[PDB]
Amino acid sequence: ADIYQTPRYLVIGTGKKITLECSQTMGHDKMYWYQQDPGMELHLIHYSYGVNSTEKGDLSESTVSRIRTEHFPLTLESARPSHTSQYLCASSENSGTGRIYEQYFGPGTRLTVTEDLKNVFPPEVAVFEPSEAEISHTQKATLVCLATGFYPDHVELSWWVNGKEVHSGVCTDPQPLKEQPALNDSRYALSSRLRVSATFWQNPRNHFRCQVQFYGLSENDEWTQDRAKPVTQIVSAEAW
Amino acid sequence: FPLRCLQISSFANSSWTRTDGLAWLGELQTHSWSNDSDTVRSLKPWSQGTFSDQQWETLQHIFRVYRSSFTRDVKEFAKMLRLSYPLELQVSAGCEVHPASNNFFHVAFQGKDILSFQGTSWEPTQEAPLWVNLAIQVLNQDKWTRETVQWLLNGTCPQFVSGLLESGKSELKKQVKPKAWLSRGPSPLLLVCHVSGFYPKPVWVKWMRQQGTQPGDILPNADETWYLRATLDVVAAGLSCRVKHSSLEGQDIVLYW
Amino acid sequence: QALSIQEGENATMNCSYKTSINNLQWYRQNSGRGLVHLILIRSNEREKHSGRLRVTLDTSKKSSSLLITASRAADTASYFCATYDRGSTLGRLYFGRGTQLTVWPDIQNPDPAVYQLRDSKSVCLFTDFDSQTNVSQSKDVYITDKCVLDMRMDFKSNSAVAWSNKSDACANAFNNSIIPEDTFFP
Amino acid sequence: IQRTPKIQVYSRHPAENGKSNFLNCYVSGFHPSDIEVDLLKNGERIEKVEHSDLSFSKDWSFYLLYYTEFTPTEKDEYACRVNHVTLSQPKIVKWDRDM
Ligand SMILES: CCCCCCCCCCCCCCCCCCCCCCCCCC(=O)N[C@@H](CO[C@H]1O[C@H](CO)[C@H](O)[C@H](O)[C@H]1O)[C@H](O)[C@H](O)CCCCCCCCCCCCCC
Repeated sequence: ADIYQTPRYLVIGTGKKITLECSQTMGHDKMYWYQQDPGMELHLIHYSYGVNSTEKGDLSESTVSRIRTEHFPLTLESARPSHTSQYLCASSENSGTGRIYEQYFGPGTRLTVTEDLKNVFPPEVAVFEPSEAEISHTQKATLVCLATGFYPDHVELSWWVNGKEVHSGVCTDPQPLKEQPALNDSRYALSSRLRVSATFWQNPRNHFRCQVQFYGLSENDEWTQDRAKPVTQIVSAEAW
Repeated sequence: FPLRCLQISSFANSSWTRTDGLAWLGELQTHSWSNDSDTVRSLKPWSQGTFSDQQWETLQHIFRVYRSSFTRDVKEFAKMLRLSYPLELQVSAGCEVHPASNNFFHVAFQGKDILSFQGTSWEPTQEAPLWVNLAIQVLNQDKWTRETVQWLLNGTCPQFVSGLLESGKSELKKQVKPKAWLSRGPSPLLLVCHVSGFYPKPVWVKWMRQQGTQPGDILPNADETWYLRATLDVVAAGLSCRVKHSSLEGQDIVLYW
Repeated sequence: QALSIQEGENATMNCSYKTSINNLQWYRQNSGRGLVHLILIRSNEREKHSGRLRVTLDTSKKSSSLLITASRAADTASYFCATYDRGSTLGRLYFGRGTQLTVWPDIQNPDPAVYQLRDSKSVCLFTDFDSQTNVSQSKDVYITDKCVLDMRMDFKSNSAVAWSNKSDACANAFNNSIIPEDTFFP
Repeated sequence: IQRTPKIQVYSRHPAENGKSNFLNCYVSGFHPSDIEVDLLKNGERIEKVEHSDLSFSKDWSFYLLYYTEFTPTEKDEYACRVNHVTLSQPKIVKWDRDM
């Protein structure tokens, strides 16, 4: 291994030029690009037999280049909302080295194309203290974190107790919710939960923090709205 | 009576392609394979030989997948190699049985031999571009296809050919008497002996005082008989044309000028 | 597609193709990641094993099944079946839709309850129900579906939160779904 | 394009005015396969003309038979017109009954 893709996430304006990076250090002559709708069917849009090989697949407005074995960059001439999806990069082993049938994939790029960058909002993060009625009813305490009003739904949430990220007792929503299923570019909400001993919560010394990594604009993007540029950032809420 | 299975794959470009084929048992065409048809068409009542329907359909399925797969693989070689269109490929495969049967599988590119199936794998023919040498490495990966071809030539073919030899034994030994007629050609006065309608193909035609006759090519007729022309260049009487054919039970055709 | 089972249970997924194939393979995907090859079965094979998964191939009916024994939270993912139509590098890998598999906690001592909590610096919590309980999306009201635990453990429980900036009662927030009859209300 | 087509014209039966017959045009030894063949009557192409399945010899060169039923007469003249990449002009070979 392995194969690498950047960026993991990206939100861009309609009609911009995008270049998705894919590298591979396995020495595979054969590489592929896929377009995927979340949990949906994969569509080969490009493939390559090696250096100088750039072939179109059974599927859109985009090109690739293969100047070197290691790199297989994808370019989106223009961006329409239709280009909202996941972009997976893959490769297959050379004949004589290993089995040629399987394909090795990268982390992929989650791309959102919006009609207007003014729809990009960072998440608001709120943490709700464990209920008293639960502490005496189950002798346990569940904290609930709420990340709301963000867009795009490019978010990574985690819990932090006294400086350390905790996993056990953590239960996060699979996917961010749509604030309003109606609006095309609605904002999203994601909830998480950290449960602990009813005695660990009462401990006024223990510090809890819900962290939400957000992916949005970069310094390269233009911004003229009367509000903080919704750039990539971490938004946190916490309790003692 | 060898079995010759012929294939003609024409690739105008990346979007237009045709594959057509036919089968010859000796001089007779037993099968026609139209790119406009799912299945191979049998021309004779005995075209199926001794093979059962389930057997014949098995072969039928193999040709479907093979036609589809063949043409897509060509297109991928065109990209990978990479070759300029138009492309034209010809395949000659089959066998002939003996009292040890022999088999063959040759492919031509642009009318020239590039490779043949030899033993258990693909090999380049003497006159082959370096790229053909590369296309072989890819083909030789496909072990299954490599076994199917091996089984089709060494097993399936000799059996199917033995089935045809007996199933259509009477029409293969059939005899058809040719009719003959004389004519005066364009003066160099050159005498022309016409002989058409004979089957099988082997025939003898000469102008009798034996003379320095110039026999033409044995051309085919639409009904599977043959046509032949024998011309003699002489100065402008006792000259005769003689025709010896198997259908003529010792009764040579003789026409005097 | 979607399949939901409980930890320890066995999971079986179906796949079917149309054309001739050299081999068939299963993949799995997770949120924010790429596909991972799981297992490969050739056309001349009928069954293959590896760890806790087993693949079966019926070339006649042209279909395959993927069995996962002793389902575990780690198995939660999207599973894809893909066919390969060549014995060489000129082959085409064809992917199917892919089914979402989620392995829920086996909760032996269920205790459904709806607790409320204020916003430090106004949230209802429905938890401690068994994994066979499904929560439904609300009507400008906000209800989340049963959450997924993460592998990396100790505390295991089901929960679904509801919230609203309006002062107008957790005892009526989850009534929208099919909650346990003896669900506790403090 | 490398091999020009050979062209031969003949009847199925001996030419008899007013008597039905088959006109044949055998085109062989050519390559590539793409070729245009017309049977002419007094310079004008004949319609319902049939031909055999395209085939080739051991040397990979192609050959084909075009044929159509015709009723020869004293006046009418028949010929075969062949068009192939290997030739700048379509070649026409007359049917010489006395040939
Ligand atoms: C000889 C037996 C005669 C029996 C009686 C016949 C009577 C009827 C005669 C009909 C007259 C017309 C016949 C047509 C002309 C002759 C054709 C005979 C050749 C038949 C070959 C059959 C090969 C079978 C293997 C095949 O189809 N491979 C397929 C699919 O295979 C795939 O699927 C399989 C399962 O479906 C396996 O999974 C496999 O691993 C996978 O790769 C695979 O695609 C192979 O490449 C076969 C295609 C090309 C084969 C010949 C290549 C020649 C070289 C080309 C070079 C091109 C260079 C660039 C311009």
